[PDB]
Amino acid sequence: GPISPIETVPVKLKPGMDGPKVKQWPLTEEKIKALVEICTEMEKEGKISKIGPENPYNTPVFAIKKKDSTKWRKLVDFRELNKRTQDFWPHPAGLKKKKSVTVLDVGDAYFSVPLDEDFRKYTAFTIPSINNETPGIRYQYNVLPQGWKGSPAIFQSSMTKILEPFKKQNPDIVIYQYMDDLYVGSDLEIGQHRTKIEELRQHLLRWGGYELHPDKWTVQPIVLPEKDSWTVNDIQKLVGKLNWASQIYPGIKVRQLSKLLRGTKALTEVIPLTEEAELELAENREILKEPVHGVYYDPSKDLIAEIQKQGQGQWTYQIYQEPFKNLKTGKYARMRGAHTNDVKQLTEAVQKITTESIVIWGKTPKFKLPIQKETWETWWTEYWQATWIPEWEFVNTPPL
Amino acid sequence: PIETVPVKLKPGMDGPKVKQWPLTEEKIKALVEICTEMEKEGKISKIGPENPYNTPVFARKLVDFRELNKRTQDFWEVQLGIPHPAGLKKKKSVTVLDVGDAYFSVPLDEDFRKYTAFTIPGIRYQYNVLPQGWKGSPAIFQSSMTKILEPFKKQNPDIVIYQYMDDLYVGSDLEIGQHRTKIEELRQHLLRWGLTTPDKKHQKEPPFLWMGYELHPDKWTVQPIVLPEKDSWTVNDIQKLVGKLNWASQIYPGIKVRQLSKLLRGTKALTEVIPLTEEAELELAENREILKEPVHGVYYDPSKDLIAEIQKQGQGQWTYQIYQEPFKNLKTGKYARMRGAHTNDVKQLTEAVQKITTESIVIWGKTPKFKLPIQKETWETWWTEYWQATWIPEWEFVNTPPLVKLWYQLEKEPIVGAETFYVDGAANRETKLGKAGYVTNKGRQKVVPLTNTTNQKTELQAIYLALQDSGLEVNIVTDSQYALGIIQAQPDKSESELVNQIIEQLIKKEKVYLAWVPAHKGIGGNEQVDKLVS
Ligand SMILES: O=C1Cc2ccc(-c3ccco3)cc2C(=O)N1O
Ligand SMILES: [Mn+2]
Ligand SMILES: [Mn+2]
Repeated sequence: GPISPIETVPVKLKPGMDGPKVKQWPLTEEKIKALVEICTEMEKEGKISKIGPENPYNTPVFAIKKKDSTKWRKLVDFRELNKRTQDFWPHPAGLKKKKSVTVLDVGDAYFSVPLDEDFRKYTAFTIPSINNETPGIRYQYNVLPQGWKGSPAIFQSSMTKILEPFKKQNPDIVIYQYMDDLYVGSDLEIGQHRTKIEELRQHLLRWGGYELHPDKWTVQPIVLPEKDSWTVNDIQKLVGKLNWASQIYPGIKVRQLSKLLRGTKALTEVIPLTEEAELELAENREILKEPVHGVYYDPSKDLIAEIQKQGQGQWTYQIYQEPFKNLKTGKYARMRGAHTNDVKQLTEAVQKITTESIVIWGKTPKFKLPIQKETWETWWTEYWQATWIPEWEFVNTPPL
Repeated sequence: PIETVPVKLKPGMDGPKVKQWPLTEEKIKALVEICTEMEKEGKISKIGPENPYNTPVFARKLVDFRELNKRTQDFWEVQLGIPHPAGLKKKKSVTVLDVGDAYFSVPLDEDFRKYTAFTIPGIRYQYNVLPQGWKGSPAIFQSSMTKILEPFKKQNPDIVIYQYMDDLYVGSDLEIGQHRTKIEELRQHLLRWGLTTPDKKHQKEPPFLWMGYELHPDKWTVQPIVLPEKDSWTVNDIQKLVGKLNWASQIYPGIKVRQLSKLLRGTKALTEVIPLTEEAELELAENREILKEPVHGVYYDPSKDLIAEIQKQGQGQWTYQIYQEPFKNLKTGKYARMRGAHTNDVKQLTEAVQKITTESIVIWGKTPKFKLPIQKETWETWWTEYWQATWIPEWEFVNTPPLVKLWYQLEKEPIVGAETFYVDGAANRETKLGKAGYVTNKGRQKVVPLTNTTNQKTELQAIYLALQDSGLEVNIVTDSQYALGIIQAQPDKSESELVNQIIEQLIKKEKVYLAWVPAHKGIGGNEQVDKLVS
C-alpha cells in the first residue's frame, strides 16, 4: 500500500531471460496456516501486495523452523529467480581462520528497502489451500525479500553504515554477509565472544544466533588399508583403489602389487607381500599426501559437492569445481536422524557442507545427491533448517 | 462494478483476423437475436469497420477463439488441482450455489476488447465481458469471483465457502434457519456485483451435486460419467470430449487423453467432419468400463488419524486405502509402475508410500500412518544396506499376503572355502560374435558363443554362467561395473530375460559375493578369462 520514503535501486534480469514460472508444491496444513498468518501481517505492513492471474510468474513458498526454533519462518525458494537475476557490482578469507563464528538472521532488515517497481512482478508467489478448497492467494513483493540474491547486494550500502561504528571499534572482527545472514568471527574467549555478538545484535536494533568453530573443521584424506595379512580379495581391492587414485595422482603404480595375484587364486587365500610390492605400497602411501596438482578456487565457476552414503550413520563428501581436483573432502557422522532416517541425515549434511562452503569460499555448491528424485522431493522440506536453498542433481549410479 | 484485469497480447503480436465463414439464412438470423439479447444485456458493444480484427462465429451460439488464444498472454492458473470430496468435513448444513452466466458477468479489460472483434455475416461486434472459449476467461473469472467473495467470508466466519468455477459449496454447522438467511445474503451480495444465482440451479436438499459428486449426509459418490456414442464427431464435441474427460482423470486415474487431442494437429474448422483414427477408438473404449465403475468414500474427521494401507497385486500393481475408522475408507486407488530398467518390490512399495503421501498432503495437509505388507526386519535390512539414501514415514507391518520380501542378499566379505569364479565378456568388430566365459581357481572354465549382444550383455552372460555352474556358495569377480551395479540395485524383476534368470539363479543361491577389479591390470583372475574371450 504505502510507497517507500527512501529511493529505489534499478534491477534487471540477465540478458534475454524471462522471470521464473515454477509451480507451487503441496504444503502441509501447519505451513499453510503459518504462511497465512505471516503474509497477512506482511501485507498490512505494505511489504507484499495481492496480485491476480495477469502475472504469469510464480515462485514456490513454504516454511521452516530453525534448530531449536519453535516459530515458523517463511522461506521462498528463489533458486530460479536468482539464476535469472543479474550479477551485482570480496570474500574475507579470514572467516575460515577464526575460532568462533556466529550466524545471525538479518533478513528482516531487508524489509525496509523497496523493490524496483518494475521488478516486483518477478517475485510472485502463491499460497496453496488444503484440498484446493479455495484458489491460492497470490502475492508479490514491494520490498527486498528474504532469499533473493539481489536483496543483500542492494542493502550493502545501508548494512555498511550500520556495521562500521562496530567494525572499527573492533577492527579484528571478520564480518561476512551472504544472503539473509551475517557471518561474524573472532579469536576471542567463548565468554567474550557471545556478548560482543549480542552487542552487535542490539546495535542492529538501534538502527531499526547459531554458532560455528571453523578452525577445527577436518579434511578426510585418501587412506589405503594397512592390514597385516593380505588376502587375494584384500589386494585386488587395493589395486582398484590405487588405480582409482591414479586419476588424481598420475604417479601411482599398481603393477608389482598385481604381480602378487597372477594366476587364478581364491579370494580368501592369504597372499604374502613380496617386498618389491611393499616398496610400491609405501611409495603409493606417500604419493598420497602431496597436494593435488592444479587445484585452486575459481570463483567464476560453480562448486560441486558429491555425497556418498557409507552406512552406519556416516557420509563422505568431496567439494570440487572439476573432477579429481578436490578443494575439500570430508566425512560426517552422528547427525540428526542417524541410524533411522537417511533423508534427515542427507538434509543435514547438505546444510553442513553448504555452511562450510559459504565460510570458505562464499558460495554454495551444486549437490549430487545419492537418492531418487521422488524420495527427496517428498521429504526434504520437512527437515530444512536453513534460510538458503542450494540446487541439486540426483545420483542413481552406485560408486566404488 | 468489478475492477478489470489488465490483459496484454504476447509481445510483438497483433490481434486475430481470421475471415468469417459465410453461411445460410437458417442460423444467421438466430445470431442477431442472440446478439441483440447479448447487446440488450450489455455483454457486447457495437463498432463499425474502424478496428480491423475478426473472430469466426458458427451456429445457441458458438465462437472460435482459438486464433485469439494463441495470441493472448499466459495466465498463471492458481489451482493445484480439483477438490476431493473426501477432503470435506461433515457440516450440519450444506448448500451448493451456481452462478448464472459466470463468464458473461465479469468485465473484460477495455484495452483488450478490440481484438475480440467479430462480425455477424453487416454489423461488427466487440465483447465487453469475458467471452466463452477465450484463454483468460477461466483465470479472470475465478480471480474476480474470489475477491468478490472475500469481504463476505470475512464478515461470515461461521460459514465456509468452497469455490470452483460455477459451483459454490456453502457448508456450516449453523441452524437451518440461520444457514438459510446466510445464503440469501450471499446471493444478494453476489447479485449486487452482477452475478445472479438461479433457484433450481440452487441445490437445496441432498444429494448435493458439487463438481460431479453426490454429497450425501454421511457418504459421497462420484457422478456417473456418460459421454456420447455418436457416429460422426466434430472437433467441438471432440474438444468438449477431451475437456470433460480429462477432468474425470483426477478422480479416475488411467484415463489418458493423448489420442483424441492429437486429432487436432491441423487447421480444422470447428464444424467440419473429423474422422476417428482407429487409435482413438480404443482410447475412449479402454476406460468406458473404468468410467462405469463406482466411487464412494466417507468424509474427513480431523480429530482422528489418517491410516493408509497398501496391498500387493499382479504385475507390479498396488492397491491402497485411506481411512480413519476401520473399513470406512475416505479414498482408495490403484498404482501400477514397473521400471524400464530394473525394479524390485521394496522400491515399488517405497514409491507407493510416497505417492499416497503427496496426495494426502494435497487433500488433508498431513501424512497418514501407513500399514505396509513388509516386515520391520525386511525393511531394516533393505534401507541400511541400500547404496542410496532411502526412508519411509512412520509405519507398521500388516500381515496381508503376499508380503514384500528380499529375494536375495549379496555378501559383504569374500567366502572362505567357496569356489572363486573370474568372469569376463567381449565382442569383436562387425563380427556379430560374442564370447562370455569364466575361469576358476580350481581349474574349472567354460566359454560359450554369442550371437547378437552388447558388451554389457557379454559381461552379464559371463556372470550368469558362473551362477549356473557353481554350488550354493560362490564368489564371482567381474571387470564390469555395469553388470555389478545392476545386481547391486537388487532387482527381483526385469524386462531383460537374461537379467530375470540371473535373478532366478541368485534366488536359488545361498551365498554370493560379487567382486570388482579394474580390467587390463595385472590381476591374476581377470587376465586369464580375458584372454579366453580375446
Ligand atoms: O577388455 C576390456 C577393456 C575395457 C575398457 C573399458 C571399459 C570401460 C569403459 C567404461 C567402462 O568400462 C571396459 C572394458 C572392459 O570391460 N574390458 O573387458
Ligand atoms: Mn570386461
Ligand atoms: Mn576383458
